[PDB]
Amino acid sequence: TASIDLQSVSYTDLATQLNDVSDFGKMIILKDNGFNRQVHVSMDKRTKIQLDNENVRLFNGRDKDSTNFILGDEFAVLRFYRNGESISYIAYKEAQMMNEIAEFYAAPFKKTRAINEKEAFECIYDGKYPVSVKINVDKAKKILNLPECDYVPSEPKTVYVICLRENGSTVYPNEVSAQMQDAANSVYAVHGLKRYVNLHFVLYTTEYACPSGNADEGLDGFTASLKANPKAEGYDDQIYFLIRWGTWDNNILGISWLNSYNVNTASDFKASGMSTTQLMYPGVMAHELGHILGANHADDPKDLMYSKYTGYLFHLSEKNMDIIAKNLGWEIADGD
Amino acid sequence: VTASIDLQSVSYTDLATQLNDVSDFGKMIILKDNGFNRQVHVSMDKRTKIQLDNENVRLFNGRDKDSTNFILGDEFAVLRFYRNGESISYIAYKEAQMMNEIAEFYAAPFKKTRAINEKEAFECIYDSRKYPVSVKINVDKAKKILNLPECDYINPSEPKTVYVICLRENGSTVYPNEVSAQMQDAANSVYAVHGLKRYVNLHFVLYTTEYACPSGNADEGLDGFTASLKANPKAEGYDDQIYFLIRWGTWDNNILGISWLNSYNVNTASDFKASGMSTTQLMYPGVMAHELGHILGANHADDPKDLMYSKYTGYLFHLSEKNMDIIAKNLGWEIADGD
Ligand SMILES: C[C@@H]1CCc2cc(F)cc3c(=O)c(C(=O)O)cn1c23
Ligand SMILES: C[C@@H]1CCc2cc(F)cc3c(=O)c(C(=O)O)cn1c23
Ligand SMILES: C[C@@H]1CCc2cc(F)cc3c(=O)c(C(=O)O)cn1c23
Ligand SMILES: C[C@@H]1CCc2cc(F)cc3c(=O)c(C(=O)O)cn1c23
Ligand code: PRO
Ligand code: PRO
Ligand code: PRO
Ligand code: PRO
Ligand SMILES: [Cl-]
Ligand SMILES: [Cl-]
Ligand SMILES: [Zn+2]
Repeated sequence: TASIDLQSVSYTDLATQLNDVSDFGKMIILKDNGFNRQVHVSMDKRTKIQLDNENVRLFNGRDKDSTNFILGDEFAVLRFYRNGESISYIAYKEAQMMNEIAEFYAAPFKKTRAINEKEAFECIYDGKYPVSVKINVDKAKKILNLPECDYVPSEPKTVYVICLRENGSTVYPNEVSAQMQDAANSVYAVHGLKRYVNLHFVLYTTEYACPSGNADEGLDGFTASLKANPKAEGYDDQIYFLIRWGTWDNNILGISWLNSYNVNTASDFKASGMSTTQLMYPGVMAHELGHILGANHADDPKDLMYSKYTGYLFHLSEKNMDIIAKNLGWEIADGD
Repeated sequence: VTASIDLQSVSYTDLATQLNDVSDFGKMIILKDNGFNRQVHVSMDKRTKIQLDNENVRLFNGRDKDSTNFILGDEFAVLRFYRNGESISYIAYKEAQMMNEIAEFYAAPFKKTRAINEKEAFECIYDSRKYPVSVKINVDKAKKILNLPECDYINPSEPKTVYVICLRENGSTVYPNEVSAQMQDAANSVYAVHGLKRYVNLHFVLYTTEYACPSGNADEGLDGFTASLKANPKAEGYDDQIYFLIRWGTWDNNILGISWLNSYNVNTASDFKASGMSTTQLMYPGVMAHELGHILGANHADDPKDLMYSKYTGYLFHLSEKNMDIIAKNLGWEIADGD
């Protein structure tokens, strides 16, 4: 009976429905031009997120629903798939911020003028100012013709993922949260790893900025900045990401220290990386987190760890899944 | 190695980073101050939900022997604990402008009446390494320093979700730390009785209403409020929930609140009958809990330490077995179910 109308979905519509999701879950109907999708929504109790101390909650549908939600005080996201394409509904609470976000996402499409712009990008009203935006990331990338971007314990162990907003960079909370949600879900999807780890993401600003466009030099400087940062004292065994909106030289989406995190030996800020957070490249943080957990490049073009950027968000390599799970305390005898 | 909160410099960031680290299994946190120490086992309150104008507010509990509660929103944090029978709150707002405004708001009643030991009742807390990072208020000591007038009252497999819809009266200003403290105390007064968390989970929401009491009279004010709910198009389909009109202040004759007695039953709730009005000011904790008590059928108790005592006392729990049975039965409980 509860429902979300995709022709007029606002922050208030998403917040009132998601805030009613109790421990037992709730059925919510997604309604789109007379066609409906019933989703069983549950609170994500494994991942915690703060962005500059602002609490962000995640929600999951069933496996067959391929639907996830994000909810903060300032914004809400609905993300699902249609013909394998990623579709996001992004809604900001404040009128000024929603207007700014709608202009930010509309601007690239105004440079070009595609006849099918509505299916890739659309401002949603309900009607002078928009209440949300709809973006089909797969369709948007083909219209914009962007450059080709390249690359058992009784309680689970809490692992912090400390994300640091690069000096001078602007990141958008819906985009950063989507990267974090996809990264955490890429780990829990492997060998029942929610039994071993619960990921806690935090976002702060750092004084560090990459000294050039080079990703390799940038990561050397970032890891060195962590060792000299007085705020990071006592946290050398956590996972770190330098984040920005943009990419590095040669359209590199991110970079990280391979096989640098193990639950028993983590130290000296070794488990560090850098990642873009822009909406058009989902799964970059997930790919770099996989690399930090020991995953190598995979040969399946549908693998999250494929050498080229693909848009796929899950580990498919059995060798990588075993390496990642073993680094988080799992053993074959434990099962899935 | 044990996590700790230094009450001589406690800020919003200190409280948020500690409370955001509380997982499903709980966490030990040491509360420290000059001549004071308390180890508390903190847990997330998974029974109560709160939105204030759609802003999510989370509650945290200590063990019964810890006598400690917390509140955490994106904009503010509260630590409240009892020490030598006195309620002490540490209130910290995230934004510097809002923290400065809140510190001035709480300091203003004291500046008029300069008492010798004002520090034990009210104190602006500053960072150790200048604007305040939090305020400390001992309500019991504050009442003895201030010349306040005597405010009183008029002489299942899954729990059921019950919404408590609080409406900010037109022309009133309420503070989020104050409203949340009233809601937390009200919900905890219910769960403390007959294991009622098995039957009900309270979900508080706060919106603004166009309604304003036509006079200072509480009886007339409640008549108008219940009538405004029946005429409110936003309330259509929600006549079986619980409602409160809230303000900062009090009504005529220093009346703290008012409500329709025995107006909520999980099986027959309807026509906006389960409605009341409540002050939310910090100096009168438990007013919403007392009015929610009346709506659930609790009568005046004779013990001066009961939440339901006819006069305002500051106590936050039902002690009357007769009232506890009436309240629990109205929420679906039976004696055979046990506690
Ligand atoms: C989830 C839905 C919309 C938001 C909402 C706000 C509120 F104050 C009360 C209710 C509410 O009472 C409800 C229900 O059917 O029990 C459903 N919702 C509510
Ligand atoms: C103390 C907290 C966790 C560790 C940490 C690592 C780091 F590199 C930067 C920060 C950091 O910047 C921060 C802050 O409040 O701004 C808090 N932490 C940091
Ligand atoms: C709860 C405490 C202070 C806040 C905090 C921020 C953060 F980014 C990382 C940690 C953190 O890693 C930690 C720990 O010991 O595991 C404790 N805290 C952290
Ligand atoms: C729809 C939601 C729950 C029911 C409700 C009762 C009421 F008396 C006032 C409001 C109400 O004012 C409101 C809002 O968004 O402003 C939402 N709800 C209300
Ligand atoms: O979510 C809402 O209700 C408003 C409408 C536009 C921006 N935010
Ligand atoms: O909580 C904090 O970190 C800051 C300090 C004063 C205002 N808020
Ligand atoms: O305080 C009361 O009301 C109950 C009645 C008997 C003694 N205790
Ligand atoms: O009045 C009551 O019910 C509690 C229990 C016995 C005495 N006081
Ligand atoms: Cl104290
Ligand atoms: Cl103890
Ligand atoms: Zn009374």
